Amino acid sequence: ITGTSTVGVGRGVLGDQKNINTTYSTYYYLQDNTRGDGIFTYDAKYRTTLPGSLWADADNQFFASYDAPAVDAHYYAGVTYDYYKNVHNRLSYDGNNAAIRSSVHYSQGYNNAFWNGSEMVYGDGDGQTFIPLSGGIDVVAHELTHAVTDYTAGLIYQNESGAINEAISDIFGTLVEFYANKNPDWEIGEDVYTPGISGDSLRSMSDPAKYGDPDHYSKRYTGTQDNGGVHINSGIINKAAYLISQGGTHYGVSVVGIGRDKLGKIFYRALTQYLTPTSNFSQLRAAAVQSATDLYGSTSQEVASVKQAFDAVGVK
Ligand SMILES: [Ca+2]
Ligand SMILES: [Ca+2]
Ligand SMILES: [Ca+2]
Ligand SMILES: [Ca+2]
Ligand SMILES: [Zn+2]
Repeated sequence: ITGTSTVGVGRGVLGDQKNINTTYSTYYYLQDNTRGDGIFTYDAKYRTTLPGSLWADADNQFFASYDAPAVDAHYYAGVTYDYYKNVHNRLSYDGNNAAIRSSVHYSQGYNNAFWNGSEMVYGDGDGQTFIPLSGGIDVVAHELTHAVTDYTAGLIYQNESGAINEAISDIFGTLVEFYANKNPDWEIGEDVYTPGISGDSLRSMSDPAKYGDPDHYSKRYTGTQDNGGVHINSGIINKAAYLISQGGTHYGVSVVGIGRDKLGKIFYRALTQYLTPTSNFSQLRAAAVQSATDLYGSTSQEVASVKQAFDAVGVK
């Protein structure tokens, strides 16, 4: 839309009030012109036709309950853009400030959110298993990191490469959540998952076995469901990432943590420099060891911790 940049205010899914970048042109639209080629949020109006209508509002105040999911989708896309720009020097997901588009209110009672190859799509949840999925900043950054991966390594979505694909989205989703310092933790989707049960989440990176996911390579799922375990086997990489960052002793292997910031720099470098569409876990380990070597030297503690972590989850 062509018009004047301005700032509106509203409430997100969790009831918190925030300012959002809007555009004025007769109506106020959810169009943020301050980042790259723009961040645009659309109303899919409970249908599955995409993208829907660019979100238009008469007075620039978004406090209706129908507005909530749009406010957070729009706002957390901006935060994820900022993270990648300020921390990794990457401008949008293609690296050239591509516009970021999201539709909310997709379908009815839809207990998911996803990057479809061209834009973000968020269901509102059935209200029991989930509440509107854009209320979770780690969900938003997880799915937007699939667009980064698609433009760089290109990890195919099945078997070990898909498991790496998923782990990379959980890692940067978590790092964005720490960057915005929004009650950060190492769990995924806890702000929007089961509104009636406190303390749980979809997955855990610090202890994947809590929800039944493998935390060691000898426990990996080898059948065919979930495209060969892409959501299940990512627990092995998630546990490795958690140990590189935070340290700990895992199946008797001790790892000295080197922190979140170094974890993000090693994995971002591995992702954009060394991973390919068919990389498998062993090649991820080699990419992460080469990245840490590039940045910190082959005899650094950083390199030694990347090795211990992968040894602890059984990946050689
Ligand atoms: Ca309004
Ligand atoms: Ca959290
Ligand atoms: Ca989280
Ligand atoms: Ca819950
Ligand atoms: Zn994913």
